[PDB]
Amino acid sequence: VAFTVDQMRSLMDKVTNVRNMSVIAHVDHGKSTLTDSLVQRAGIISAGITIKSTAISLYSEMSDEDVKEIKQKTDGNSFLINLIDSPGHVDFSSEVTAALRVTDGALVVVDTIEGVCVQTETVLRQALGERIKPVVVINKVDRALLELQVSKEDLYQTFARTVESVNVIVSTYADEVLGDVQVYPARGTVAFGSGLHGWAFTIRQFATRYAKKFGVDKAKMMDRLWGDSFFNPKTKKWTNKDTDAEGKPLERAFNMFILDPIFRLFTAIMNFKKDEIPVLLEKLEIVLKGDEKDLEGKALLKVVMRKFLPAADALLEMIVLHLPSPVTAQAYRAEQLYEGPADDANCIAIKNCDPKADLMLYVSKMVPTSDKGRFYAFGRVFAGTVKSGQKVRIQGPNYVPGKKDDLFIKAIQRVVLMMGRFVEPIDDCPAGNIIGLVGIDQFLLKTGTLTTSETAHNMKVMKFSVSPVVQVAVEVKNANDLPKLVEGLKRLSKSDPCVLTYMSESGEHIVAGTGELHLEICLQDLEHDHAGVPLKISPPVVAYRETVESESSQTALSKSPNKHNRIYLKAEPIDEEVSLAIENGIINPRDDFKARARIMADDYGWDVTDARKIWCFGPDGNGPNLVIDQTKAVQYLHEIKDSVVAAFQWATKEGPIFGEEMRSVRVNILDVTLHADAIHRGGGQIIPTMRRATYAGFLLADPKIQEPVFLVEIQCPEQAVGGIYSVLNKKRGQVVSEEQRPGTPLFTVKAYLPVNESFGFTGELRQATGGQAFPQMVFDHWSTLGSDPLDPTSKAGEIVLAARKRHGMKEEVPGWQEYYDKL
Amino acid sequence: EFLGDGGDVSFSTRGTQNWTVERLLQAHRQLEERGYVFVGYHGTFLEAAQSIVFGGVRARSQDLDAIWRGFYIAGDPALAYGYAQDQEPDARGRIRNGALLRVYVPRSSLPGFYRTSLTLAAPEAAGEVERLIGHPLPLRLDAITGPEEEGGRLETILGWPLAERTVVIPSAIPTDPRNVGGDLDPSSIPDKEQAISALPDYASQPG
Ligand SMILES: NC(=O)c1csc([C@@H]2O[C@H](COP(=O)(O)CP(=O)(O)OC[C@H]3O[C@@H](n4cnc5c(N)ncnc54)[C@H](O)[C@@H]3O)[C@@H](O)[C@H]2O)n1
Repeated sequence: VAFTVDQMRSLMDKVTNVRNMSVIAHVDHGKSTLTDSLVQRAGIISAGITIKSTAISLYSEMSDEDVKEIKQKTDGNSFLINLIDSPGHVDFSSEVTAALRVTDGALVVVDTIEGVCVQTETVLRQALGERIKPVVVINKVDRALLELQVSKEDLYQTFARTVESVNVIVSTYADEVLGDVQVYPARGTVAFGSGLHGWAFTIRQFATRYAKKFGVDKAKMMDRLWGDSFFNPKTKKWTNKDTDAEGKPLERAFNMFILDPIFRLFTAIMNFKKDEIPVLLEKLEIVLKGDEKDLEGKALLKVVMRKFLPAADALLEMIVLHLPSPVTAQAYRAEQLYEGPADDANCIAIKNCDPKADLMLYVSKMVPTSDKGRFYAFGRVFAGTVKSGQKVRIQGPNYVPGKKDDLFIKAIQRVVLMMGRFVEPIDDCPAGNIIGLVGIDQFLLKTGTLTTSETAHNMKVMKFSVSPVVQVAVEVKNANDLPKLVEGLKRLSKSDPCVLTYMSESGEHIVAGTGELHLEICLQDLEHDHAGVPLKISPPVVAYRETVESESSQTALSKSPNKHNRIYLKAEPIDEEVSLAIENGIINPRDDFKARARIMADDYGWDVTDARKIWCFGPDGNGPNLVIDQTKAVQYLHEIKDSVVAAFQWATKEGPIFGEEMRSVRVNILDVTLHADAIHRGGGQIIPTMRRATYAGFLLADPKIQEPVFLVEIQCPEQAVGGIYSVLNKKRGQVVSEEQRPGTPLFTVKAYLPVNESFGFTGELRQATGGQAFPQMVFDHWSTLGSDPLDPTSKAGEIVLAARKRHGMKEEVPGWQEYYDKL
Repeated sequence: EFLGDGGDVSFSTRGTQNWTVERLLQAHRQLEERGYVFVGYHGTFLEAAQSIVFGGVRARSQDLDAIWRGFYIAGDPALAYGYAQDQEPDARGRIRNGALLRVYVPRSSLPGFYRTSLTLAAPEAAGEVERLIGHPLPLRLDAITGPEEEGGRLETILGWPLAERTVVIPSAIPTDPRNVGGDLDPSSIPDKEQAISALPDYASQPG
């Protein structure tokens, strides 16, 4: 249905009537098909900026009698349902957690034949760890009838085992402080159906119909429609034993009043028994309409089943009647989602889903918009209310109430409703609703917390990293399409904050990602959409770093082609502390050289003298590499500065070891000799000098390379935890810590995994832990290999030689002599 | 066409495309077979190389009062090499490598190639060069070869009229994309290119 901004806002005020949920289902189990049905049923539409669909708004109204069946405070017969989108596979770990983190309820889809699959089982563990209440739906029932041609009782027994399986998981992993969260078909928390044909039902639905034909309050009617309840057709009495006095068998109420009607329609229609079909239909009061009356076979069955038991309604019913509103769930989920004090003013404001308290909005992710390469922050208001214009404290990952690091006191340009693909501006938005923000893309990479309380901690952060540690080179298979790749790449980088496209000096097109999978997906999206041209992609490669271990053996000198200009310098190490401080915005290129000097001097033991002479950082003018101007009385020096800095950007972007970036490299210009006339000290003359002097300096400062390393967190049942360690000892992994969830047998292993050792890691972890393990890895740190990158046979030199040959460079690493003055 | 055969030749920062030593040997043999002779190397930026090889050396609006105006080359690739690079950075700041070009002329112009010990800038030079070529500068259908500067390497100046009668082809000598500004490493010159690189013997006495 369509709605005005007022209706949505008004509807959004009655949080008690909102449902923040996700759909936990394997892709091959109609996750897509069932979700669609709700959209085609209760999808909300508004009465030119498009976005990547991250959530869907669903409206549902119920009878005043129904609103009473809700064992949680409500108000009104209207209900707003936020269907928060989920990943397709599980490998997307980080973003699975993301969707879950903002949901309170979860519609879990299971298969009739296959039951609960390993994957769905895992996600559920995760959902339970977030204290998400589940509601089940056994899908693909049709497959059981048409294919297996199973009996009413065999099918019933199956649902029974299936439901039994789920609850083994639910009870084993649901938090004790939640109470019995198991699903019970008799209680209307388990629907059965077919996404394909578009039908589904709940015991409570058949209980509402047979409601009076027996003179029963549906409470006891639906209680009978499941389990061991029997209605003797002869005696017309209800019994609790599967046999009558003579020992004859009695059909179960479920098989009798639910499965039988359905099974008849299938038998009648699929056997084209035209005499029966009409009679059978009128009995269940199913009226065909015109063109429908002539249908037969599946075509027909499909229409009848949809009109009989509309799938979407069965689900909407369980969603509204059993899933927790933003009010019920936050009370027991708040503490879990606040790395601050339990009693804290904000944590309490979260428990009470209080719209008057300081803002506590969660940004689960940044989503691509059509409005430039801008990204809108997607999230949930856990406390207070967000308003367009309102100025907010944007607390990123590193933030801590103590320091001011990673803070961005900015103003929210616009607040919008994430109506699937389109957005709809709204003044404010009270706690409890999923909303989108406009104008934060440049302060929040992907995740973050927005607040108003100056003493507000961040909410359970979702570790991620924008550090390109895996990259590939993309080439077009048909030279003509080249311009189509040049646009798709621009496009690609425009759709993901953590994907990177850039060009090497060799002129190659580079696509670098956060990890193997993340890169892999980007390459598909490129060749299939952003470009759609047959591309030649090189094998995945790890991003390294070139760095120095000591001060240059001796001064490095280089002179321009003129032979009229000279640069004398020395390279030396930057302490990981400083490199980190640079990488973390503490030491900043945009700072007042003086204020920044004070910081480097005081907190990092730098001569304030040197620090005030920082000429530039690099690469990209902000990297953890510096050039310090230590010259003394060099006339015209400032007239070559822009060139020096330029040379430095290139020397640091692709260093002399094997073209990899430099890191933690300090360059001190000891001296310079320039031609009196500027005509002879231009860019073409100084740039190569400096770049070469630097290479010389660097190569003389005892060279070494750093390999990127992950911090992988793994969830796994104490049983399969063995397979983790099994795989880590074959990947040079280093276990950081292993913990267990108090109640459950769910361990949580954390380790360091060399990125160049993580290829096909998940694949191997899969087999190793029976698929029960839930991997999750982020870039953690750079590790300086000990080996000599110059020695071919050494471990590093082995990396280097391969790389060099791969790049078609001269196998051997240039001596410093090659970049020094040829004297 | 004087490029020998085998697919289009282009100039890259990664190297000259479709230009192997074997091809160069062929192109060179065929150039001699049509009476042309190698006179030197010319180093420059890619766009320039492209132009020279597929359009021809063209003086293009010169300072007509410039008496040493002409196309400069060098018998020693090492000296030519020093100019095989951008002379000014692109807007972002990159100075990429250039390319070495081999310059040939119709053998019929050899009669106009003269040499001198004098260094071309020096006051005497002008008058002594004009003495050798038999007419006031600028050089026309003639060329002068002499030290780039006292004790430097020798450079050769083909007058413009003569320059436009050259035929230029790529060298198998590669520029280095990872040491732009460095000096030509002698071991990078293919032995087979050296074989076909002798210079003609230039007159020292006017005709
Ligand atoms: N480049 C060399 O190989 C070489 C050898 S010695 C030498 C030095 O060059 C100095 C003079 O330099 P300059 O810049 O004034 C020479 P000039 O100013 O004429 O340079 C012109 C540039 O235009 C380039 N170009 C692009 N297209 C064409 C074309 N179609 N035809 C001809 N040239 C083209 C030339 O290669 C050269 O790079 C001399 O004093 C000498 O010491 N250069």
